[PDB]
Amino acid sequence: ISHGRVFRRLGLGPESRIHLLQNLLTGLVRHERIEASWARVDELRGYAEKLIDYGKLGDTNERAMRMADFWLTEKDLIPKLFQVLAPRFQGQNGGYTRMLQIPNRNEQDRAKMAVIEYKGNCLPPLPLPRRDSNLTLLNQLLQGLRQDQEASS
Amino acid sequence: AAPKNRRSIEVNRCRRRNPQKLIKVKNNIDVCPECGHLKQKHILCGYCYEKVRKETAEIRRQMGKQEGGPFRAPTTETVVLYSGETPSEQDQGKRIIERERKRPSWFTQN
Amino acid sequence: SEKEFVEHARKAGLVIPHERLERPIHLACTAGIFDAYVPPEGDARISSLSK
RNA sequence: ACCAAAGCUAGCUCAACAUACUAAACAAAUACAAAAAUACACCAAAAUAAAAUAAAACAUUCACCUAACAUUAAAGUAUAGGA
RNA sequence: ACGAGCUACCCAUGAGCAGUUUAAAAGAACCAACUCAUCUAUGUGGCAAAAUAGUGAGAAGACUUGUAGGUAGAGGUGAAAA
RNA sequence: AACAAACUCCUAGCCCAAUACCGGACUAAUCUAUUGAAACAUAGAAGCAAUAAUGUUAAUAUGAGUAACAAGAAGCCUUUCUCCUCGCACACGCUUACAUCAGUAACUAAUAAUAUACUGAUAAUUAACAACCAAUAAACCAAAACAACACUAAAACGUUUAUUAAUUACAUUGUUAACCCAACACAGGAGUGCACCAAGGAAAGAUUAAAAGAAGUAAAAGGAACUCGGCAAACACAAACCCCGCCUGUUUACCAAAAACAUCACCUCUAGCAUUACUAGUAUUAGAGGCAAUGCCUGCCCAGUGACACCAGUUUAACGGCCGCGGUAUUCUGACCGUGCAAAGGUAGCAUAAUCACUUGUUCUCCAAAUAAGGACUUGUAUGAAUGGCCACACGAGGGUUUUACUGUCUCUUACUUCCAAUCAGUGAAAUUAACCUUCCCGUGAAGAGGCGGGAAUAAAAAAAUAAGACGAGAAGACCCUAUGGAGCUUUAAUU
RNA sequence: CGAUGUUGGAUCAGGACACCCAAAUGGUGCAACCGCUAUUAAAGGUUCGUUUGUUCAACGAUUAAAGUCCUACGUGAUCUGAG
Ligand SMILES: Nc1nc2c(ncn2[C@@H]2O[C@H](COP(=O)(O)O)[C@@H](O)[C@H]2O)c(=O)[nH]1
Ligand SMILES: [Mg+2]
Ligand SMILES: [Mg+2]
Ligand SMILES: [Mg+2]
Ligand SMILES: [Mg+2]
Ligand SMILES: [Mg+2]
Ligand SMILES: [Mg+2]
Ligand SMILES: [Mg+2]
Ligand SMILES: [Mg+2]
Ligand SMILES: [Mg+2]
Ligand SMILES: [Mg+2]
Ligand SMILES: [Mg+2]
Ligand SMILES: [Mg+2]
Ligand SMILES: [Mg+2]
Ligand SMILES: [Mg+2]
Ligand SMILES: [Mg+2]
Ligand SMILES: [Mg+2]
Ligand SMILES: [Mg+2]
Ligand SMILES: [Mg+2]
Ligand SMILES: [Mg+2]
Ligand SMILES: [Mg+2]
Ligand SMILES: [Mg+2]
Ligand SMILES: [Mg+2]
Ligand SMILES: [Mg+2]
Ligand SMILES: [Mg+2]
Ligand SMILES: [Mg+2]
Ligand SMILES: [Mg+2]
Ligand SMILES: [Mg+2]
Ligand SMILES: [Mg+2]
Ligand SMILES: [Mg+2]
Ligand SMILES: [Mg+2]
Ligand SMILES: [Mg+2]
Ligand SMILES: [Mg+2]
Ligand SMILES: [Mg+2]
Ligand SMILES: [Mg+2]
Ligand SMILES: [Mg+2]
Ligand SMILES: [Mg+2]
Ligand SMILES: [Mg+2]
Ligand SMILES: [Mg+2]
Ligand SMILES: [Mg+2]
Ligand SMILES: [Mg+2]
Ligand SMILES: [Mg+2]
Ligand SMILES: [Mg+2]
Ligand SMILES: [Mg+2]
Ligand SMILES: [Mg+2]
Ligand SMILES: [Mg+2]
Ligand SMILES: [Mg+2]
Ligand SMILES: [Mg+2]
Ligand SMILES: [Mg+2]
Ligand SMILES: [Mg+2]
Ligand SMILES: [Mg+2]
Ligand SMILES: [Mg+2]
Ligand SMILES: [Mg+2]
Ligand SMILES: [Mg+2]
Ligand SMILES: [Mg+2]
Ligand SMILES: [Mg+2]
Ligand SMILES: [Mg+2]
Ligand SMILES: [Mg+2]
Ligand SMILES: [Mg+2]
Ligand SMILES: [Mg+2]
Ligand SMILES: [Mg+2]
Ligand SMILES: [Mg+2]
Ligand SMILES: [Mg+2]
Ligand SMILES: [Mg+2]
Ligand SMILES: [Mg+2]
Ligand SMILES: [Mg+2]
Ligand SMILES: [Mg+2]
Ligand SMILES: [Mg+2]
Ligand SMILES: [Mg+2]
Ligand SMILES: [Mg+2]
Ligand SMILES: [Mg+2]
Ligand SMILES: [Mg+2]
Ligand SMILES: [Mg+2]
Ligand SMILES: [Mg+2]
Ligand SMILES: [Mg+2]
Ligand SMILES: [Mg+2]
Ligand SMILES: [Mg+2]
Ligand SMILES: [Mg+2]
Ligand SMILES: [Mg+2]
Ligand SMILES: [Mg+2]
Ligand SMILES: [Mg+2]
Ligand SMILES: [Mg+2]
Ligand SMILES: [Mg+2]
Ligand SMILES: [Mg+2]
Ligand SMILES: [Mg+2]
Ligand SMILES: [Mg+2]
Ligand SMILES: [Mg+2]
Ligand SMILES: [Mg+2]
Ligand SMILES: [Mg+2]
Ligand SMILES: [Mg+2]
Ligand SMILES: [Mg+2]
Ligand SMILES: [Mg+2]
Ligand SMILES: [Zn+2]
Repeated sequence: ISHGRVFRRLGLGPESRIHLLQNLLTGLVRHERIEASWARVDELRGYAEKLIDYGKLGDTNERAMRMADFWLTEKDLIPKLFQVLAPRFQGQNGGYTRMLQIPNRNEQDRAKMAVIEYKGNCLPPLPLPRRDSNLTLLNQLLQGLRQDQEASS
Repeated sequence: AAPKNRRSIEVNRCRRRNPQKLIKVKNNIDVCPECGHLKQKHILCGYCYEKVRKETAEIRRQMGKQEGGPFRAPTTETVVLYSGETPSEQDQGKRIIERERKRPSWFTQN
Repeated sequence: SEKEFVEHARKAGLVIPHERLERPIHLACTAGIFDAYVPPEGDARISSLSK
C-alpha cells in the first residue's frame, strides 16, 4: 500500500537514489539540457527547481552554500549556480524547468525517455509542440463568440 | 507441480490468440508539420529532435575547445554565433562560440 | 550441441584465377560499335522525297 | 506455405582362387618425460587356465572353450559317468 | 589389465605461523592469516553432483601446506567409521 | 392391456459369439525361375507385415514465450562524476585463447551496445633472470632459534688439502595472455613473495511499488508466557549444578564430531638375535594386545573352553563364571540351626542409573503448578570391580537442569528499505504429458468417480493469486514377503 | 508395493448431534439457592499455563462453558520433526 508516497524508489536504496539525483543534477547544471530515463528525470525535476531557489538566497547564505556544495558535485559549478543561473531567474517564481518526453530509447531496452532543461539556456531550441494558430477554423468560430461577448457588454 | 496432460493445440490457440494478448492498435499517431515524418501526439518528433541533438553536440564540442580542461566552466552567460554575425551590445560581456555553418532556419537569433 | 549453419554465398572478383584460365574466353562478337554513323539533321524531310 | 520429402552412389558382406603371410613410407629424429646427434655397462625370466553355466540346490562331474588331419561310414555303438 | 594427479598412510624434500599474554614456543591463554566444519537460515535440475550468509572449533602443533616417490583389489591403507 | 431383448417369426442371404492351446482357408511387400510389359500370372524362396517392450535412433510438440539470465550516471565519447574493494609477481598448469588492422547477416557472450573470448588477415615473447651446468681420496664429535649460551624431540644447508678434470668470442632451451581444476566466460578448489592502494573493480536492461518468499533496520506495555528445547534473535555477552568422557587430538569427503576411537599411565603375553623391514637396533630393547592419566582400589573361582605344558600340571589385568529350600529371638525380620548343590557361591563400592520390565518406585528440595533437574532411601533377584569399580582437578561447538541479564521467540503483530515480484524490451530451459470437448452432489463400482446411475449447474476466453483433489510429479518400495536369486560377516554348519 | 510418505503439534477448519455453554420446557426423594434427571433446539461459542515427543493423564489458575466425535486416527506439492 503506497498511499501518499511522493518519492519513487530508485537505485540500490534511498542513499543510492540521492546520489543518482546528485549526478543528474550536476549534469543538468553543467550542460543545461540533458536526457535520461523519464522516471528519473521526473524525479529530478523537483530538486532541479529547488536548487535555483537556494541559488537565489545568494552566495553569502551559509545554508544555501553547503547545500550547493553537497548537490553540485564538480565544485567548479558552484559559482555558475550563484553567478549565472540564479541571476537569470529573477522575475519568475517557479518557471525554471522545461521537461518533455522524447521518443523511446533506440537501444534494445526501449526505455521511456525525457529531456530536461533550464529555461533561457543558449542552445538550439527544443521543437516544442505548438498550439494551433488562431486562423484555424474552430478557433475562428470561437473568435466570433469572443467578439460577441465584447459587443454584448 | 507437473502438467498432467499435454495441452491440445485448440486450447493453446485459445490462449495465445486471445484479444488481450494481441498487439493493440495505436490511434495517437500523426505527422510532424515540420518534416512530415511520424510522431505520437504527446511526444517530441524524433527526426526534428535529431536535428537539434546533432547541432547541440557540435556546439558543445566547440565550447569544450574553448575550455582548456575538465573543471573550467564560465562564470558568465554564453551565446552562440554563426557565419556573418556580430555580438549585440546586449549580448557582449558573454562567452562567445563561433560556428562555421550558416544559422539554421529553425534556430532563431534572439 | 555444436553445429553451425553453412552456405553464405559471395561473389569474389579476383584477377589471379582470372589470369590462370587455361582456355581463354572465346568471343563470337565485340561489345562496341567502332564508328557511329551520324545522320543528316533534316533526314525527316528528305524521306518524303524519293530521289 | 513453412518445417520437411525423394533419389544411387560411397563402400561393404559372404565365399572361391592364390601365392605363401606383419601393407604403405623412411632424409633426419625416435625406448631422456618416444621423435632430444655425442661416455665405462649390467641384463634379464618362467607355475595346469578359471568361473558364470548344466545337474531344475550343490559339494564328484558339466560338450565347445585360441592345442593342425579332413571326408563317407563303423556310431551316438564299445565304453565313461553323484552309473 | 589399468588406476594412490582424488583420498588413507608412509618416504624424501621444501614452505608458513603476525599481534597480545606469560620465568616458557607449555600437545597453556586471547585473537588474525591458515585449517577445520558446530548450529541455523537460505539453496534443493542450485552459484555448487555438498554451495552461500551468519555463527562456531583449533590456531608453535598428534599443526597446516607445495613438489617428487611408494603401497593395488583373494589386495592396499585405516587414532575401526567396516 | 400396452411398451419392452443376441429369443422367435417375416423378406433376402455368403445360414449362427468367444480368452490359453489346436485346425483351416486366403493374403500385403520383397526376391528368384519362366510368363508378363500402364505392373502382372503359376511356382520357388525368405532379414516375409508393429496402436504398446519406463523399446533404439532421429525429429518434433506440451510444460512455455513460462522458470531463469544482464550493462553505475551524464557528457563534448572516452572526460568527469557516484560507489565497492583479493592487488602486482613467480611456481605449477594452460597452450596463442595475447598484439595490430578489418569484419560481425548468422555463429561464441546465457541479452544488447561492442569485442579479452566469435571470423579473417598480419604480426609476436630477443638473456643478464631460469633450466642445462665434475669425479676420487683426506681432515673435521660440537644444531637451527638476532646466538652471548643453552633446551630435548638431538636437528635441512660446506670448507680446505691432494690427484686428474677436453680450454677454444657468440651453445641449446622457458620468456604472449584477461590463462588453471571443476561439462559453462561456474558465488566452488588452488603453493609462495611482496603490498592494503599509488593498484584493481561496478550491487541497478527500463519501470511499477500488489500478495506470498528471501535479507535487513526499528518498535508501545510485557520479558520465555514461544517451543521438543531460549532454535533464531538480542542495548545481554554473566553465574551455578549434574551425566559421560580425564585432558590437546581423531572419525563416517556428501544426513551422525559424539558418551565412539586414540591417548599419557598401568598391565598382560611373544622373542637371546646381523647386512633391505623390525634394525645398521639387542630384554631399561622390540613386537602382539588389553585397559584408559592421577587418587582409593582391582574380592572369590582352573569344573568347562582355550593357551601354554606335546601327557600330568599351570594359567582369569585368558574366554568366562560367581546358588538355594526348610526351622528359629513374644511379633516382621533371622545373628543361630538343618540340609541340597556347586569350580567358586557377587566381596568392597555404587545404585530407580545412558542399567529388561514393574515405573510417572518412595520421600525431600526447586516451581502457583514438573512423568524434568538435584539429594537421599534402595534386592540392581537383569549393578559390580583392567570386556575395570568407585570418588576428583582441569577441559568439552557432548547431553541435561536451574538462576540473573537480554530480547519480535511469544502475547500480537507493525513500519520501511533491498533481492525476488508484476509490466515493457532481448534471449530462452525442466520434470511432465493415452486421448481429452478436463463441473458439483448423493448413489454405485477392483470396496474413496470430471467420465457410470439419479439429480443439479452451465455464453466464450485471458491475467493475478491459494494448494483441497487429479489415490498430483520424482525414484520398476529401502518396510514386508517370495525366488531351490545374490552377496558381506561369524562360527560349535558340511566338505577340505 | 513401476511408492495411497506414518505419531503428536502449528495454520485453517468442513460436518454430525449422541448438547459442554447460551435458549425453551417436563419430573423430582423440586420450599429457596444449588442440584439429579428427561424432552426440544446445532445460528454462535467452547481459556491460559507447569511436566510428558506425546494423544490420553496429573497438577496451577480461570471460565457462561473449557462437549463427544467424523473428515486418509481432516490438513507435511502450507509448516514442524520432539517421537
Ligand atoms: N485355466 C483356465 N483358465 C480360463 C478358462 N477359461 C477362461 N480362463 C481365463 O479367464 C481369463 C479371461 O476370461 P474371459 O476373457 O475368457 O472371460 C484369462 O485369464 C483366461 O486364461 C479355463 O477354462 N481354464
Ligand atoms: Mg545349477
Ligand atoms: Mg532353469
Ligand atoms: Mg543357484
Ligand atoms: Mg569349463
Ligand atoms: Mg565307478
Ligand atoms: Mg600422492
Ligand atoms: Mg605466534
Ligand atoms: Mg594452544
Ligand atoms: Mg562458513
Ligand atoms: Mg542475522
Ligand atoms: Mg569465522
Ligand atoms: Mg578460539
Ligand atoms: Mg580452548
Ligand atoms: Mg605416485
Ligand atoms: Mg568370495
Ligand atoms: Mg582387506
Ligand atoms: Mg587419520
Ligand atoms: Mg565399531
Ligand atoms: Mg557397523
Ligand atoms: Mg420388440
Ligand atoms: Mg438366433
Ligand atoms: Mg466359434
Ligand atoms: Mg507368390
Ligand atoms: Mg522382421
Ligand atoms: Mg511405426
Ligand atoms: Mg517419460
Ligand atoms: Mg514404442
Ligand atoms: Mg513455445
Ligand atoms: Mg505457468
Ligand atoms: Mg522472473
Ligand atoms: Mg551490473
Ligand atoms: Mg582447456
Ligand atoms: Mg585476438
Ligand atoms: Mg548474440
Ligand atoms: Mg609474463
Ligand atoms: Mg530497481
Ligand atoms: Mg533486473
Ligand atoms: Mg513483501
Ligand atoms: Mg522480515
Ligand atoms: Mg533489531
Ligand atoms: Mg518491545
Ligand atoms: Mg513453557
Ligand atoms: Mg505452550
Ligand atoms: Mg543461539
Ligand atoms: Mg546467553
Ligand atoms: Mg546470559
Ligand atoms: Mg573427550
Ligand atoms: Mg557426514
Ligand atoms: Mg574429515
Ligand atoms: Mg567436536
Ligand atoms: Mg555434521
Ligand atoms: Mg575410549
Ligand atoms: Mg597401580
Ligand atoms: Mg581408572
Ligand atoms: Mg578380577
Ligand atoms: Mg582349565
Ligand atoms: Mg585343569
Ligand atoms: Mg548411596
Ligand atoms: Mg529400568
Ligand atoms: Mg550381572
Ligand atoms: Mg574379562
Ligand atoms: Mg557389565
Ligand atoms: Mg589435567
Ligand atoms: Mg559443558
Ligand atoms: Mg576437542
Ligand atoms: Mg564436544
Ligand atoms: Mg510500526
Ligand atoms: Mg519477457
Ligand atoms: Mg468445460
Ligand atoms: Mg462416491
Ligand atoms: Mg447423468
Ligand atoms: Mg452424472
Ligand atoms: Mg492442490
Ligand atoms: Mg497424495
Ligand atoms: Mg505419486
Ligand atoms: Mg517392485
Ligand atoms: Mg521405503
Ligand atoms: Mg530387511
Ligand atoms: Mg522352490
Ligand atoms: Mg541358492
Ligand atoms: Mg565343523
Ligand atoms: Mg504399497
Ligand atoms: Mg503410478
Ligand atoms: Mg468448525
Ligand atoms: Mg437432541
Ligand atoms: Mg442450559
Ligand atoms: Mg459447533
Ligand atoms: Mg482409525
Ligand atoms: Mg492424519
Ligand atoms: Mg503429520
Ligand atoms: Mg496434501
Ligand atoms: Zn519533425
